[PDB]
Amino acid sequence: MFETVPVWRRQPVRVLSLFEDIKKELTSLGFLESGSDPGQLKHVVDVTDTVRKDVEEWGPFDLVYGATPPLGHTCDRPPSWYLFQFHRLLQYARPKPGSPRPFFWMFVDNLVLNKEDLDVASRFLEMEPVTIPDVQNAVRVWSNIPAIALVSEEELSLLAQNKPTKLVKNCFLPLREYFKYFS
Amino acid sequence: MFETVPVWRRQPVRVLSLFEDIKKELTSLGFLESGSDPGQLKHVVDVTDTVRKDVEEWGPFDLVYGATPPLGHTCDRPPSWYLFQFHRLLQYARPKPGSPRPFFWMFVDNLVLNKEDLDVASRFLEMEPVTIPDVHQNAVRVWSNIPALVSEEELSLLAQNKQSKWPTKLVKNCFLPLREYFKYFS
Amino acid sequence: MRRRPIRVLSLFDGIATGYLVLKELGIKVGKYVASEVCEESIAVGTVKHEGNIKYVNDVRNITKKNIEEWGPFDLVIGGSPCNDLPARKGLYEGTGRLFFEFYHLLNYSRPKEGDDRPFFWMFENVVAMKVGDKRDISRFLECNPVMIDAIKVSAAHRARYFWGNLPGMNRPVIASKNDKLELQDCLEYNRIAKLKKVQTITTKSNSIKQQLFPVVMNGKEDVLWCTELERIFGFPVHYTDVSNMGGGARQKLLGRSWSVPVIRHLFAPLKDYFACE
Amino acid sequence: MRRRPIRVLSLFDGIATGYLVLKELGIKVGKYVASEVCEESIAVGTVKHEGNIKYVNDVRNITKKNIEEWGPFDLVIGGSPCNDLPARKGLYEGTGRLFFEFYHLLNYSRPKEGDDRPFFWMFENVVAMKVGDKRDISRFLECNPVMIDAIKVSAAHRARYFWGNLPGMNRPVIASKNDKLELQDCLEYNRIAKLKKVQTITTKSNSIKQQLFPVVMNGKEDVLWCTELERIFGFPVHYTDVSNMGGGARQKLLGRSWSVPVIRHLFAPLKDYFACE
Ligand SMILES: Nc1ncnc2c1ncn2[C@@H]1O[C@H](CSCC[C@H](N)C(=O)O)[C@@H](O)[C@H]1O
Ligand SMILES: Nc1ncnc2c1ncn2[C@@H]1O[C@H](CSCC[C@H](N)C(=O)O)[C@@H](O)[C@H]1O
Repeated sequence: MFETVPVWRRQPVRVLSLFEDIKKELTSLGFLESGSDPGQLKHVVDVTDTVRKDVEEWGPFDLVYGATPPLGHTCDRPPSWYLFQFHRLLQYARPKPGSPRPFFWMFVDNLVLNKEDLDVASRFLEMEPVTIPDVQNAVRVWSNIPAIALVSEEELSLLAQNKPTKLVKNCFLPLREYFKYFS
Repeated sequence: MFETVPVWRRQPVRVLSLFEDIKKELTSLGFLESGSDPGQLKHVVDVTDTVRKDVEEWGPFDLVYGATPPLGHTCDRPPSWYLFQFHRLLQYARPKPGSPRPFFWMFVDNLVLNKEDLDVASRFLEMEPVTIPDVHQNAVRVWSNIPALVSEEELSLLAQNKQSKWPTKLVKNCFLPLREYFKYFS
Repeated sequence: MRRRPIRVLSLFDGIATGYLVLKELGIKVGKYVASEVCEESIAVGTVKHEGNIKYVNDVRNITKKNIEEWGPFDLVIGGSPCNDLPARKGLYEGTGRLFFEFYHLLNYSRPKEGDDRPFFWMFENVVAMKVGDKRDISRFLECNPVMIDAIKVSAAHRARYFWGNLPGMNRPVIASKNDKLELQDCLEYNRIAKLKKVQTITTKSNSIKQQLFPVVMNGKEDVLWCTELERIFGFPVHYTDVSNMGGGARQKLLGRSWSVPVIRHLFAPLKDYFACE
Repeated sequence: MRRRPIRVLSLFDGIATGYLVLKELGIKVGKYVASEVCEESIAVGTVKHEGNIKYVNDVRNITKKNIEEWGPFDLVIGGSPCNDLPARKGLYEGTGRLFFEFYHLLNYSRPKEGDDRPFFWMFENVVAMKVGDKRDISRFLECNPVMIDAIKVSAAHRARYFWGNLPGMNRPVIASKNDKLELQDCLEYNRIAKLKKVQTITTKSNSIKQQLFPVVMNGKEDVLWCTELERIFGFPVHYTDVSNMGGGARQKLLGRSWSVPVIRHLFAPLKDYFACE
């Protein structure tokens, strides 16, 4: 658990958004600033050929974000590929142990992972997910960000049979105590 | 194989007849006489507890005879028991190698032995049998060292039919070449 | 005056227990003629003894001239099949009638009168047997059997009758320093024996469970293993690891085999009549 | 300062080829933690190594704290299943996705930046594999594989990819004086090898016949035997004579095992980093 930083020492956050982009979506909370085209968000999709030196040259970073594709888009890649590549690039992006500083990660899932995929993700990310609903859409979130109701699983199960950054931005709130608040 | 003996030196034969007796049957050819206390023929049917020293105490023998029961007789003993016991007592009755004297043996079968029993008997007796038939029907198989055309299907169907006694008539003439070796009573 | 290697005729040789015993005793073996029809047993003998065993086939195809040519023989051992000695066909039908073949060949291998050269013979059978069959076997072999149970030298019950003229067949059976006398000495690592001795092991798999499974491994019941049966019967481990045989085939071969320490007890006096290493 | 015994974490350990190679090289093994599911393989390892192997069952139930307390580890070896790398599910579905677990645990066993202690690792897979899968494996392991075929040191084709940081993984493979290089060297007595090398032996029984049966015995064609496969792969004879396993089960175990001489070649430089005997 990290200590909170005084407001005058807070800095412009640097974020690594894998797969899904939240650029303007994250500006909507004040973490990025409009005008800086050489901004503080790096976005990549085809991470198959990205080496650790690639991530190190794009860094440093303070947040690493990964997301599954939206539910309904027939995936060209298997659902677990996103989780595994997120884990790889996250370990590439973690700070060295001899320089501890605030560092956060988040992987969100749009109900594309099944039970075994959920278990693999919970094993690699070392925590059980947290579900966020909508009264209908929902997401799962693994993150080391300290989050602030009650839904059963069959609702999600039957909702998936039928055929979303609104539920994600609320998780980014407790990060304000660590970085600048633009706008 | 032996040499024929001059007629004045021929002796009263001594025979060992197992299972089936040929005593009165063998007197008819002159090998035995009515007035004999030992009778020269030793007959015994149950040989299960016969030891070698028993056969030795029964005097030397010159012929050993064994026969299967008649065909129309329900066998209480297995058919091969007679063959094996005959072989055993015959080896008991053979003279020692240091005394080469005339000695003969004969085993006859009344079609009680099947094919595997026939092969076992031919293996132990070191020769293939010979079949003696009866025209107007019976038959016998013979293994013997005495220097004495019908197909097998005839005997097969005959044996299957003849279930529902012992023909010494067919074996009698086999003992003829033994006349040149022993006395011929009147 | 000086002895020579022993020449052996083994009828119903099985997995060549006789040759193994003679070699383990240090006796030089000049010839070992084995009659056996099971291809798995022949393979076991061939591989484990590197072709030192002249294999002939069915015992009933051995001729008098065969005994004359392959001979002379110093030892004549035999172990008749015991599956016919509920549908038992006795000594005179089925495979029991193979016994006489032994008898037959035995008298073919016996030296003549005056040929006072050393000649030993032995025939093994099971105790579970009609007393009439035992009577007739004693009749044909002209002697009476000694009963020996393998439990005094091995970790299993195996009472068998032995006819023969071997020296000291009636002497008391004493165990050796290396005899694995209890089941625990015959098991592999991480396996515990419920008992100290096991019941008579036959070819069928229902004679392992005592029907309680004999072994405990990781707290679970388990049957014996091939190497474990090999140790129980006194054979070297992996003796039947031949011909892609599983547990069933190797158990079938070992369940009718001889107890190696028993045959060693019976064959030990032969060291004073033939050449040794 | 002083050489200490090596501590090994083996994932998808199989029949403990790694422990066998380390012991045969003379290296002292202080701890050997093995993750393995197949009960027959665990039985083979347990019996053949007398409980020196700490088995921890499924790889996916190993926790970060497990790596912390079972450790520290000097060597981390792994051999993922290759039945998914026609119904193949690739690297990401089926049992290919187990590879990442290795990767995962590997990063858990690596020493920190400040820790400069010796730490070696190795991962094996099959060459027959999607080039994209090979790409992703090289990505996650941050290195490229060496390709080694067992044919240069054994009597069989077995081309496998090896990722790792062992010393001299790319050095040339030279055969030893004891390497049975031809099929005839691996056969039992009275058996003749039709060929000098055999095709890649997988788990199925259709990879023995070359489909011409590899062996001739008594003039008849015949497949290979368990001890023959053991000699082909470099294992000691009767290494898989465990748990009443027949030819099929032992062939299944040996067809996915490592080639012992190849692993010896890879592990030989480790003698200059840990205590030996
Ligand atoms: N007709 C026959 N001719 C030769 N061998 C035979 C036979 N019938 C059965 N056998 C063999 O005789 C064996 C008897 S089991 C006894 C084997 C041996 N005494 C041992 O201790 O290992 C069987 O394995 C069987 O294969
Ligand atoms: N989920 C899992 N967890 C642990 N082991 C597993 C596993 N899935 C498969 N395995 C084991 O991994 C092995 C891969 S075959 C390779 C075995 C080993 N490399 C050797 O050389 O012998 C298989 O034998 C299988 O039993």
